[PDB]
Amino acid sequence: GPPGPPGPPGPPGPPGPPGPPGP
Amino acid sequence: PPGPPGPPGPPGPPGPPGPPGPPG
Amino acid sequence: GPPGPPGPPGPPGPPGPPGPPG
Repeated sequence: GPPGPPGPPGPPGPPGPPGPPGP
Repeated sequence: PPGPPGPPGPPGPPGPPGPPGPPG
Repeated sequence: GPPGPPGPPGPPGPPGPPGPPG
């Protein structure tokens, strides 16, 4: 038997870093 | 007959920085 | 048959939170 299909995409990455201080 | 599907892939990367905060 | 390979990476996560007040 041949290999199965690839699994599905993994989960989304975490939130990004906080933005910078305001003006 | 094909084997079973592979596992889920790795997590994606972190998102981009948030926006600047408000002026002081 | 053997198992398939791992899937691709997930999408990037969302933008982080706003920075602090200036």
